[PDB]
Amino acid sequence: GDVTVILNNLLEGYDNKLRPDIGVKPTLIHTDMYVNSIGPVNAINMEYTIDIFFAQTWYDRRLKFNSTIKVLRLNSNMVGKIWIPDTFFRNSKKADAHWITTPNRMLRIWNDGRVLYTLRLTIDAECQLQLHNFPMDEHSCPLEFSSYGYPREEIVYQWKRSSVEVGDTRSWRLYQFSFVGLRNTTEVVKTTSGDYVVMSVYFDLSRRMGYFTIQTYIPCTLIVVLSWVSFWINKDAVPARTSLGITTVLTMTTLSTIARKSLPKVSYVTAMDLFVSVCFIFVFSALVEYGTLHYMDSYARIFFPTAFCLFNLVYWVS
Amino acid sequence: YIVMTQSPKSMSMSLGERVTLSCRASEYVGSYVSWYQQKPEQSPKLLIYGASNRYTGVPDRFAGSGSATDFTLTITSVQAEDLADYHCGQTYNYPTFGGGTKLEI
Amino acid sequence: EIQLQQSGPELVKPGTSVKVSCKASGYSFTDYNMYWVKQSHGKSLEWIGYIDPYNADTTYNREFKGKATLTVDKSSSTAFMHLNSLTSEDSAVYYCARKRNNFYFDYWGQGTPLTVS
Amino acid sequence: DNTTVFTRILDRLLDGYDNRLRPGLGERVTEVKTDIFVTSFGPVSDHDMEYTIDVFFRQSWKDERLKFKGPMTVLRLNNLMASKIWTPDTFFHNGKKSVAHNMTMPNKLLRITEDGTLLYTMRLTVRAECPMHLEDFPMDAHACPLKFGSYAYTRAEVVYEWTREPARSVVVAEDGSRLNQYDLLGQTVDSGIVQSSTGEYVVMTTHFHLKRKIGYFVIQTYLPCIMTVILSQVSFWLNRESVPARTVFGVTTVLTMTTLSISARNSLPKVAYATAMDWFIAVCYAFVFSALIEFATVNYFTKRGYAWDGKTFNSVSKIDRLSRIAFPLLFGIFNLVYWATYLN
Amino acid sequence: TIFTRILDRLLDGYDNRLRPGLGDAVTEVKTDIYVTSFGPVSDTDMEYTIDVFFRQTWHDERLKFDGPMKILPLNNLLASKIWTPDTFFHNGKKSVAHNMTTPNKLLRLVDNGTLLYTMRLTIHAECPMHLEDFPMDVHACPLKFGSYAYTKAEVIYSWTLGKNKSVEVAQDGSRLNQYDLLGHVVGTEIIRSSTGEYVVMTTHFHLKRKIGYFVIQTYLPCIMTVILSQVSFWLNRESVPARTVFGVTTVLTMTTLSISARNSLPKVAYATAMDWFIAVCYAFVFSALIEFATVNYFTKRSWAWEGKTYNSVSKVDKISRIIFPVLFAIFNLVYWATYV
Amino acid sequence: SNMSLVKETVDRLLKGYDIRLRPDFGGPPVAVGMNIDIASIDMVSEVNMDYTLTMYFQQAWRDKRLSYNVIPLNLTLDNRVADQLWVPDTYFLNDKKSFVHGVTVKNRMIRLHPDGTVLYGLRITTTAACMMDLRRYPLDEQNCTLEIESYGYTTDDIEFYWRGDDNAVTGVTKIELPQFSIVDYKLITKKVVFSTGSYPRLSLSFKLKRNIGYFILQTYMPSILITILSWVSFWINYDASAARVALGITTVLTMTTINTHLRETLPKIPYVKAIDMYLMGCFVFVFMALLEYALVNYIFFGTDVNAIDRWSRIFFPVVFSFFNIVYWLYYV
Amino acid sequence: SNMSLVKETVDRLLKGYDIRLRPDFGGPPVAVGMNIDIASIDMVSEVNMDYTLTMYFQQAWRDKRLSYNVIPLNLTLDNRVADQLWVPDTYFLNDKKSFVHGVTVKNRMIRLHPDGTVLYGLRITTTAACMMDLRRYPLDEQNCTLEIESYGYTTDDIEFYWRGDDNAVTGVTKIELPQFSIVDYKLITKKVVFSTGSYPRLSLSFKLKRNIGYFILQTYMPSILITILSWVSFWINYDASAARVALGITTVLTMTTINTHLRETLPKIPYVKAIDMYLMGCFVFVFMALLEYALVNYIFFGDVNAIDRWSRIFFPVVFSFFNIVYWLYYV
Ligand SMILES: *[C@@H]1O[C@H](CO)[C@@H](O[C@@H]2O[C@H](CO)[C@@H](O[C@@H]3O[C@H](CO[C@H]4O[C@H](CO)[C@@H](O)[C@H](O[C@H]5O[C@H](CO)[C@@H](O)[C@H](O)[C@@H]5O)[C@@H]4O)[C@@H](O)[C@H](O[C@H]4O[C@H](CO)[C@@H](O)[C@H](O)[C@@H]4O[C@H]4O[C@H](CO)[C@@H](O)[C@H](O)[C@@H]4O)[C@@H]3O)[C@H](O)[C@H]2NC(C)=O)[C@H](O)[C@H]1NC(C)=O
Ligand SMILES: *[C@@H]1O[C@H](CO[C@@H]2O[C@@H](C)[C@@H](O)[C@@H](O)[C@@H]2O)[C@@H](O[C@@H]2O[C@H](CO)[C@@H](O[C@@H]3O[C@H](CO)[C@@H](O)[C@H](O)[C@@H]3O)[C@H](O)[C@H]2NC(C)=O)[C@H](O)[C@H]1NC(C)=O
Ligand SMILES: *[C@@H]1O[C@H](CO)[C@@H](O)[C@H](O)[C@H]1NC(C)=O
Repeated sequence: GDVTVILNNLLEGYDNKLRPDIGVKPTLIHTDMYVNSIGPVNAINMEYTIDIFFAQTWYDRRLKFNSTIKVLRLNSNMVGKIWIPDTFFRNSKKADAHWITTPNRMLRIWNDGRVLYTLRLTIDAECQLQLHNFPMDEHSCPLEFSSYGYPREEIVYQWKRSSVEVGDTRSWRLYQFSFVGLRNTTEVVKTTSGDYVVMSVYFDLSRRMGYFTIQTYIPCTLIVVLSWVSFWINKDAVPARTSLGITTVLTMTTLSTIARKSLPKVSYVTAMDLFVSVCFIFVFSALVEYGTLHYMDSYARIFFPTAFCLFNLVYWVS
Repeated sequence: YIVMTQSPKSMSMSLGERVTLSCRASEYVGSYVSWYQQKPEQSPKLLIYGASNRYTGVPDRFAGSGSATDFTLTITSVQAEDLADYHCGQTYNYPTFGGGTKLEI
Repeated sequence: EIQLQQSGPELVKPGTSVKVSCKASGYSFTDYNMYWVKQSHGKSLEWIGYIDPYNADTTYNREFKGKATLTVDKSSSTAFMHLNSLTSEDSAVYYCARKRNNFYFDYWGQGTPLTVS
Repeated sequence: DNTTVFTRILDRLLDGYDNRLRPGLGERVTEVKTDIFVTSFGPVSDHDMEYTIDVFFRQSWKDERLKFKGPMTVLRLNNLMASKIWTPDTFFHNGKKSVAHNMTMPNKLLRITEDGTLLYTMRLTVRAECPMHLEDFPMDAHACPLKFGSYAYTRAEVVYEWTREPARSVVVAEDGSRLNQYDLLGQTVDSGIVQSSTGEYVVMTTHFHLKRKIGYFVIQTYLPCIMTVILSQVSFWLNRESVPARTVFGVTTVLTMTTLSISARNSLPKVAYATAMDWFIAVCYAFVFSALIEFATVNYFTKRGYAWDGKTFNSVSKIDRLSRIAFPLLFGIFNLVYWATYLN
Repeated sequence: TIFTRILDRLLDGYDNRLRPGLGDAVTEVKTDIYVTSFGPVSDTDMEYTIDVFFRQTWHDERLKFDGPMKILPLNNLLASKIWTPDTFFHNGKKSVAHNMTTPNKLLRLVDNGTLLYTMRLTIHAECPMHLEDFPMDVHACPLKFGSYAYTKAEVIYSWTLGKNKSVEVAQDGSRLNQYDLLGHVVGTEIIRSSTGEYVVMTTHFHLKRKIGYFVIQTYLPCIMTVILSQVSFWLNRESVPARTVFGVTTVLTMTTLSISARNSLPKVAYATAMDWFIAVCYAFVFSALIEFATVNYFTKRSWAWEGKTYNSVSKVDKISRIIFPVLFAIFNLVYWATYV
Repeated sequence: SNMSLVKETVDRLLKGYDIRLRPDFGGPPVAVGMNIDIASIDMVSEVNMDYTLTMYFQQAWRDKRLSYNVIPLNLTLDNRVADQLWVPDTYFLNDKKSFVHGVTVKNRMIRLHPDGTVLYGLRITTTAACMMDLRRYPLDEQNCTLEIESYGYTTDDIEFYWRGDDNAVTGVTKIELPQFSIVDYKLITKKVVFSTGSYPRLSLSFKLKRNIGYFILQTYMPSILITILSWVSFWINYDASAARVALGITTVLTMTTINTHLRETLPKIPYVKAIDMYLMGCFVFVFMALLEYALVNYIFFGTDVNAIDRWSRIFFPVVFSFFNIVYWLYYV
Repeated sequence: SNMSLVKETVDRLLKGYDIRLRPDFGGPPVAVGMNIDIASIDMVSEVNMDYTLTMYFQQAWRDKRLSYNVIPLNLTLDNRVADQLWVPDTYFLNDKKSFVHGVTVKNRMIRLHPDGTVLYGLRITTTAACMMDLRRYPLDEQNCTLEIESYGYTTDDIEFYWRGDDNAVTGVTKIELPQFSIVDYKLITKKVVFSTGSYPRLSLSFKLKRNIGYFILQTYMPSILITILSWVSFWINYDASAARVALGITTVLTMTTINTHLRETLPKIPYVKAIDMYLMGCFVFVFMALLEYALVNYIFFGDVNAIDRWSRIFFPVVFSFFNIVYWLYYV
């Protein structure tokens, strides 16, 4: 045929190992990315799954041809044959391309020599979630990438005219957060191997309260309401008042455990943990007040909700 | 070290009678227990290898059995030739043999 | 058809040393370790030590350590045993066996009486 | 040129080498002198009745095709050379799901002695299976087998042998004890034959005699069980008059026992036969339920409700005092019989 | 031996990178699905697994032959050698092409030139789920698939048998444990991309969640908790320890039911219909507790009745025991009628 | 000498060997015989609705091209030659995750017999699926099957059978499943037809009965004991409202916890389980006991009060007993 | 000409190269220098007694075969060339499940230097297993090591070292584990001897010290607050058995469920850990707190106010004595 001879001409005497114009100049790569869906944010492991259509346009002098056809639109069979930017995602914990039914990649070679290499990926990128004000924490989870081996001298990244090709956010698996926006940055990092040109996309995400509200917040709040209910009940009912107090603190311990187990375990107090701790000192004070009563009550009846209300107002301001 | 204890030191079984030997190692030896025949002025000749299996060229009269630490070499139809000292060896560890079980018509 | 032929009987006096050989036939010497066995007259068989012919490594009985030295010649297929500081208790007949597997000693030496008086 | 001689040697060895055919195929049986160096005895997954073991599975076999006479006596080659030559298809008869580590590169050393005595060790995470009869669990010594033989070849084709004395073959590194709850007493080696549909296989059984340490379950199960029983006994001391407090004690104790019984069973596999722990739990269940039945009987004869002050009051239940002495005693005798029966 | 000569004739001078009739015309892949077993639907991950016989048929001019045999069934390995469409699932997350004992694939070259290419997959395809009516909800899970590299001027897809016959689902082979497969509707559309225009099929499997599982695991325990709360009213108000322990225990189970339900639920802000039911049940039990709170205010006598002023039964208790079941009943009937 | 002879033979056999074409292509269907040797049926997971079947799986098809007569012995080659040999494209239709065992080398057996018979073999931990009717769980006698079938070869090109008839499956009696008991295994040769055509099916089947002793220890007997615990409230005085109610809701809540724990440990199925039928029955018993306590409280506050206690005390164990008798009559 | 010259040079290097023979085979060992840059320590799974460590494992060595003098620059070939070159058969003896990252192409670096040195980098996620001795946990200063060791080459054929005494390991200070804190890391070089010979080994030995406040909030706060709750029972009136008995059982039951919850999370350890020793201490205190009421009731039905007061003051005192002895014993 006419395209097979062109393909064989391109691959004849083609050194897959060497990059385009090695030493001659830093090969310029444009890496305009498409986002299919930002998966669930695995805050427990400080990582997030993102499904991307990563396209890297790099001008390869070796892949040039002249004919009536203006571009060769090839499948993933050709990706291994040609030189590929050995791009790795710097904060990726577990990443894997899609392979079924055939490898999910495309490769287009233009007549001039521009090569557009798009591939589908499911990257579990890392981001550091500082959970100091959990769950009211708006994060900016980044993703990064550059060539693992090639230094800044031999490979340079850039963004193309379309900065990021974000898809329809409605079909995204972002359950707790809401995708706020995209910020793209190019920086240079120095390591033992050398100095690279890393390119870090920043996905700004805003957390909401739809799951934590009824799983822990409203339950613990109503447990505090049960502590309020303790004061109103008659003092003469000794076993009943004690039974309510001990059951309330049991609820607090169970809720503090379910709250901690749901959250990633960290070496600092969170706003969720400060909230549960304040409810703990509240119920503990309620039981201490009943114990003192056994050995006034009306003041405590109004005092506890007022302090709780001010605590809530301080939380809403923060 | 392992010690092999042939229980009957001497026997006087008649020809054709089923004559049974019994040997016991102090510790575990697995199946690696062998029975050897020591005729006078003759080197030992292997008769049973791996506790139950028979060496090549051995007559079928020598039936050997038993699990680890308890072994038996029974000559059901003993003849004049098959009447001499028998030693139970072992090789599960550094090898050690046992006191000869002598026979006399 | 494997025959382990030894040197033969020896008569000595206390204090000196005796070297006893064991020339295996048939199977290659290096292939199988050579175990040395002592038969005290009227007593059971006692293992002395085995020498791996290929690399000349040795392992000796704890009771026999020092008193017995194992050296193997491979140019001529033979395993030697040097017995030193001979006493009355060492008068016995010595055999050289062969270990075929982890189960059985395949073939045994003809027998080397040793007398000390 | 320094390394060219060894390149020509290796290319001479692999020249005409059919790695599909075993040594002496049709001429002699293949003697596989194999020994094991347990780098670490991984945690025994008692839930799946399997145990992980990390080993240097050394195996040596003379191969007359790999004869050479060069400057070096032993060719310490890389793992790439291993796939170029015949290695035995050794598989573990009870190996459920294992993997040979290959990070960074394959962890198999291939040493060719000049006479052709191959030595082919590999690192392995053998997740082998033990048929466990956990009837005396946790006090259950297990002879966890490690049976390995050739999948394809029969005893007439390859026969497996130990490199050294059978006791001096399966060596274990002193520091390599990943056993969280078990304790490797030792290893007993045995070689035998197993009959199969295709033929007779030689098998190298290796019973790793693991003694399970009760220290995990003494505090995990046994101490909470015993303390729950003595809680149910703390009931007895408490006065019959207080019906809510004694009843709540009995109910909480039996509810605890239920949660403990399910927690205990959760750890072990869903075997039909009750474990020794299960018998201990059942007896403890009998004790707590007996204590609650005891208080139900006392309440049956508890004529009065109001308690002692400073107008006839209740008397201390004859059942209360009898159970006060008997139940500790009965438990103690049961416990002594239990520990003596199972520990010995 | 002749079939080897024909097969090598076909593969000789063959380029597996180029399309069937590349440039001359657009190739028309034709797809038909035979779901062997519609695997479990993962509600937590919003993904569903399907084990399907993925038949694809396409006319390839290079792969035509004349010989003693008409149709040539070949080994699955030859699939690699010949050009296959680069079909990828637009919602496929983690698929598997089974290789036991060998690659589970089929490849027949019909005499005219048409190829038939099959594979047993396990597609963990994405299915976005709107759970605002969960559990009694209907989901239209799509199964999209189209060429990853070939534009609409290069590759197109068109169902072979038709709208109803192309997708076959054996009812006996239905691994749907908690779901009911109402049906399947097939559509074909076009996707516009910055890289090009592509043909995209879609098999909207309409699945009805089986209420029979969540009526048992979560709905019935909640109903029992609500009944227990109403049982508290039937208990005497003088039994303050009894009412207190009843209230706290009922609230505690209701909370653990909500937590377990959200454990089964992805952490979304939908506030599902199941969550709505658990919420109204929570309000019922908590209102019962508030009723005990207000009745405890007026327990002036504080002495029980024997059978010396005895406490009169609270009017709130009498009204509660009659309309709390009635309000729960009508709220249930409204709930079921609204969602059914 | 002999090694060169074997090398020449296997070299001739694998020379010019088209792996892509089945034996006697354009001819009669090749009769594939199978004789499975089960190593274990461990981990029969009803949560995932499947069972792992560690098995020695042997095929015994006859291949004409693999005919040699000079060598008298059976050529048992390495597993690697299997890659170079036409293997039937067989698969397990209900397989979910399967793999040939890896260590030390791939677990395959190739045995070229002189007559041309080929004895392929594998060691497979297939996680074969079988839909389970948990309506009788845990007393169900589940009939789980392994459906060996040819994927690409229709009946015109291949046919499956069991070498040695019922004795094809070996060692199933030796298998000791923890909760199951393999009570019966059956061999049948179906012929399933798909759109592509008819195919040969070997739905090797086991009927495996779940042992009830384990579920008694873990599920049933604790439920019975909790039911008796609930019945203890009949023995308790009615006026001890706090104690009786504490026993009441503790038993009811424990039953709810156990049921939810079971459902967490059990798969997501709509049909009521037999274990769930017993759990619901015990729930009705404990609930009715609590309702009885509510009834006596209402009667006393809002002789007869002792009478209802006495006859409920006698009637309840009898009702539970006959409930159990009806239960085991229903299932066992 | 430049690109073609580089092509010819690399074609010259890889032509005739043998992957089987190590550098200077049949000669002095090649000094292979290790260098590590810890990307992060993902998880420290006490449950499985191992930790996950993502690294940039760089190994540089002098291979005279891979020496090029024509071009005055450092080549960095595609990672697939590593399959065609010799690399040390390094293995982490602690590793249980480890891999080199794959996306997009395999995470790997090959930068040949003009003199002959190779720089074989790899991005490796290793689930290294360090058998942790938890008798001080959570006040435990554990070690966890990476046993970088050659498998097939004894000390007569290879020799590991750290390029730079402490410049070979980098990026460790920046790391932040929510569970742990790397107080110190050591570099060790040894020659371990097995039956097959003596091999050179390197040990990267992190002395990770546990974050105490993590547990003072997570695991210890329930223990201490529960103990205070147990003390709360000592102010209630003696004629409140329905209350004090219920609270005492409730407290000890809470301690049991907490202790079981922790030991369910923690592995099947056979000894009393310091967390276990503290939970046991609290368990003893809360059981004796129950037995206080047991005794009061006993004495009254089958002074008592004084016994309550003495328990009120004695229990915090001896509990503080237990606490301080525990703290000074383990910190
Ligand atoms: C240590 O052991 C491990 C295994 O425990 C080895 O890892 C395996 O290595 C082999 C070979 O090096 C890999 O095979 C390759 O697989 C490619 C597709 O892989 C996907 O499918 C496999 C199942 O087959 C999955 O297991 C993979 O998932 C795993 O790997 C990815 C990263 O790869 C991880 O992210 C995952 O989490 C998993 O860990 C993948 O999903 C396959 O395409 C490839 O075949 C091409 O390349 C060979 C090279 O010779 C060609 O001969 C062949 O023809 C193919 O080339 C065509 O197609 C490509 C497509 O791009 C074109 O580019 C070409 O030009 C040409 O047209 C090859 O078969 C295997 O994936 C891998 N992992 C396993 C088994 O899990 C390590 O190598 C070993 N050593 C070390 C040092 O670690
Ligand atoms: C079925 O399995 C794999 C590929 O399929 C995969 O299987 C599971 C692991 C799942 O992950 C599935 O999702 C997935 O589809 C096949 O492995 C490949 O086998 C061939 C030979 O059959 C290998 O080719 C050889 O490679 C060696 C490398 O040294 C060469 O020396 C040989 O000359 C030959 O080319 C190929 O490398 C291998 N691919 C891998 C391991 O990634 C497997 O063969 C297949 N089953 C059958 C029967 O073919
Ligand atoms: C292609 O051919 C045209 C016409 O001769 C020429 O101008 C152009 O430079 C060629 N491009 C190449 C050789 O890359």
